[PDB]
Amino acid sequence: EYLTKDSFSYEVYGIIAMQAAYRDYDSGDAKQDDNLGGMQLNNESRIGFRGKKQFANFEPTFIWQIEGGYVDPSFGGEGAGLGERDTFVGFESASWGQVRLGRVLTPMYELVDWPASNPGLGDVYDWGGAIGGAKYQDRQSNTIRWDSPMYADKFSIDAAVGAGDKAGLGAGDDYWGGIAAHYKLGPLQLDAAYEGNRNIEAEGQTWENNTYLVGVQGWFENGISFFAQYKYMEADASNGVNEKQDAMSAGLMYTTGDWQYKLGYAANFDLERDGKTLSNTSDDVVSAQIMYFVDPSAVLYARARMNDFNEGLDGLDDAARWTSGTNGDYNEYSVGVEYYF
Amino acid sequence: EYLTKDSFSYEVYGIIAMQAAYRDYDSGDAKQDDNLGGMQLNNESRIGFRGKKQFANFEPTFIWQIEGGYVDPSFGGEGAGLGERDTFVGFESASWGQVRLGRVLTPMYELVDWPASNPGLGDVYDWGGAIGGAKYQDRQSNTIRWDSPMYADKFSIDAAVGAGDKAGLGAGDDYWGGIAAHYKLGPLQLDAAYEGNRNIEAEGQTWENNTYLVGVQGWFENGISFFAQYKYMEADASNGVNEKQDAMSAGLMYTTGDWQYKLGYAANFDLERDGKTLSNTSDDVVSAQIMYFVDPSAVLYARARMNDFNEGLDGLDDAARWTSGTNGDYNEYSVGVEYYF
Amino acid sequence: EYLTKDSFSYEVYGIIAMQAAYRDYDSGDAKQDDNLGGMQLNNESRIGFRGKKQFANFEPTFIWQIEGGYVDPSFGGEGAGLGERDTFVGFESASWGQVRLGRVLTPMYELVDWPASNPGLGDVYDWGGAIGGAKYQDRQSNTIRWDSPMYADKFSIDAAVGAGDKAGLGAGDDYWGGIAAHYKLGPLQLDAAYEGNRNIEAEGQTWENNTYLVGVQGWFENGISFFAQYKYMEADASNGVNEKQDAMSAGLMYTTGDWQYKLGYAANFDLERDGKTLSNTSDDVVSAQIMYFVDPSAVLYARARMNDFNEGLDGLDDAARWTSGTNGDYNEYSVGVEYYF
Repeated sequence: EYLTKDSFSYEVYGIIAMQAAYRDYDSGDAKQDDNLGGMQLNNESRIGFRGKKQFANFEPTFIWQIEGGYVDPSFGGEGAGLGERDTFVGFESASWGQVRLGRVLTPMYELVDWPASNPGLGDVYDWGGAIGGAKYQDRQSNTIRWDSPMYADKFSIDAAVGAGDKAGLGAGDDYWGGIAAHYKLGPLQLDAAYEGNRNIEAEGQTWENNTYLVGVQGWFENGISFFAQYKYMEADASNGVNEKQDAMSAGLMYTTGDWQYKLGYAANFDLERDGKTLSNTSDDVVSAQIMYFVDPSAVLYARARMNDFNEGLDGLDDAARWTSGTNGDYNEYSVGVEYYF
Repeated sequence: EYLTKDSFSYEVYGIIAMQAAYRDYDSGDAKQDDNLGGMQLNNESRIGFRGKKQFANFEPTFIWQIEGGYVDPSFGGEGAGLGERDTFVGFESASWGQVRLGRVLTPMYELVDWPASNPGLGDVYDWGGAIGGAKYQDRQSNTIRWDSPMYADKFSIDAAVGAGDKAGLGAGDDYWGGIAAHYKLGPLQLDAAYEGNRNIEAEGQTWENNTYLVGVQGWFENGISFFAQYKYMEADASNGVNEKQDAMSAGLMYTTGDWQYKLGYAANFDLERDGKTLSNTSDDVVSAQIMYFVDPSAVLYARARMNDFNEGLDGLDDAARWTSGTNGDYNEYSVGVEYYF
Repeated sequence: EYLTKDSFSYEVYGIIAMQAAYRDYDSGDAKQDDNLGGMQLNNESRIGFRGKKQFANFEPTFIWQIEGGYVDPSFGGEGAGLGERDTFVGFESASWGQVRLGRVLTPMYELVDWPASNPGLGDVYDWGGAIGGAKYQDRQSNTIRWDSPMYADKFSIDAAVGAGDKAGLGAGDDYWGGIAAHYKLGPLQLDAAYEGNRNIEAEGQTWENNTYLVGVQGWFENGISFFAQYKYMEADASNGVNEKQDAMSAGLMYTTGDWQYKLGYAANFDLERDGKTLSNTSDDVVSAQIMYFVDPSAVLYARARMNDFNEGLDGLDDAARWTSGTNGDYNEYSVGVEYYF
């Protein structure tokens, strides 16, 4: 009558995550600075569910997972639903790897975010950017996504296509596709990825976007580790207009006993529209962090960082293009905790 | 202190369900056709919770359940909450069956939807219809519902009443009740059901609605199976106006080893307002489907279907009445998967 | 190979709760009376998750929990998310007690609500009130909160500070802090609590608020129990204006075998603005209830009550201040059930 792991058809998994996070804004509205600014909590804890199933008439193993969103972020109300995060189904054989339908990370985004949005670099390197149309999607519903196996312990591919933000609501024909690749090499790992976005409606124009990324990551027998990337973003409006913007992000780490120190930098460079540059569309961030390996399963950290954002641009409709900078330059000290089970 | 089934006071249950689904619209706006049209995923996976409890001072066994909504449907955003689907409490004795309070299916709806909205027929036979007021509720909050036992292996009753869509928000005095019945007979099963809806506010008129259904269902020793129904809908405005509309839905099936083939048809007939018919308020759908019994616990399927919808009508306020047809005629090929645990 | 309690890193806990609840409104719009009025179900069931963790490098035990909102209340739509209720992380040592970051009850609110909003008294004693600004927060995101241990079996402190309703969305600089205290004494328990609220934006003024509470609670060897409180609320606008309002709430109980009878009363008194009283800003409620201890884990109850609310006031902008009375005087009979696991 007792239970085993085999009694259940699902696993609960969770990621408990809290960050007390103080911000000092410097947008040059003294008022706006206090709203945005100050301390908040940022609970990005969440729960999920997943399981396998060996169907009796299909050798590829069935897989499914349903992850809840963040329960009470900062700048946010409480509560969140099941499947705001990685929710999907799929299959897996050892020979061809796996494929997932639904709501996953794009293969481009998985690198933009990790390792290269950590820590605090997201504002600039993730959704920061001044480019038109859509540089890439991130987590996206309506996606199919192949993850190849590790070919001869070195080479891996992340391939995916899916529907757009609008089209998954039947309010557009926006689509996209993307591919990434990863080459393990001694202590290195080479990352390259791509993602084209088509029929994007924005500023009263249709946009095709293309984004390319190269980067590298190292882990060394002595405790030094690092990551670095260059991202390039093109885009083209249906009225002829071209835009270009490139960025980067870099991270240096020292690890020692139960500790890890981390400096990160990232930046988008001035933006080009039709050969002419747009002065002060630069963004950058510097960041620093101490982290403590408080349990095999958890970490504490303390963190400071500084965003200096762009001084703004119009989109193609003669009206301000929203950027991770429209709220304004801010800095931010935070302590936090994270627990995996 | 190992665990058993008896260690827990709840059960997690899930229904994992994914459907890649391509649509070709033919509304005669070329633009509108692309938005709506195209492929989308349709994750209707969800999770729930439920348990019994034998209260020491009450012989009837306590029952409760909380089912999450669909996590990332088509034409929809991601995420969903606990108790968007069948959420309730109740009790049960073998002599009188069970009763449930909260959010359940109406006894009418349980038949409209099953078997007779499957497969793809829902657009027409479920929420499709041109009639005024409210034909029936479906899943409804604020409901009490009795499910009688199987009297002498043949006769069963589904009985229920509850509050309206408005009244459960304290913005109305809408109410309703409904009853169904089921008679098992050799290889057949006779279904009849009813549902009256009162004080419904709509088109600046209060409406009383009455809807009646008869149908049948057969399973044969040789692998043929089928279902058929006629649904009749009356409604009456508080300004005198009458409306009538009838429908039907039929399903033929062949099953064989691990396979099941399925043709379905359904249709609402032109609508009558005060004796005069409204030409082209007809809707129909034809649908076909192969399904494969991929595990005791799961099925794969492939499916095609064609909706031809009504060409539109006004409500009693001289302004378009919304119908499952306002977006327009479309067809749709889909593959999907479904897993129960 | 089997599982134990120690196999999991989380616990599922739930509170299943249903209340059929009929209301007869008497606002003197005959229409309004029916909308609001009538029966509804009130499912306040919900689910949560929580767990401890003994980090290898930190003696204080890690604690976390994530509680879902109410699944289908009355006057409400269905569904709710994970972490609409008490969601947090924290730590605990026996010497200093515990601390929690996130979304918790304020230390003031925990007493306002319990024991002194039960049963039905909430309308008047919880969010009822006519005072300006914000008397107190209740459940609040972005809060840190210390719960001291029980010092020498008598003395306990609940201390907390957090951000405002706006500021947790970066749309304000509202903050607050609060402290309660509890002295066990023979069969009594003395409660006192406090909560100041700062920079509250409302009626085109900034408000500082201060709210003070004293109360008492008794349990007697013979089956009688009771509670009582007096709550005092000051507030001060940034345009000079002062307001004052005091309230109370009292509860008498007899318990016997498996039964408990309960009379409750509560009331807010007329409100003072700048020394002058606002006639008929009084609110009160009387309530009665029988409850049956149907299982170690659950209760049934039946309940009647009567709210007589204020006849209305303006805020400082010459426009109606919302109160738990704007909808109007109502009474209400209800039966319900509650199950803990």
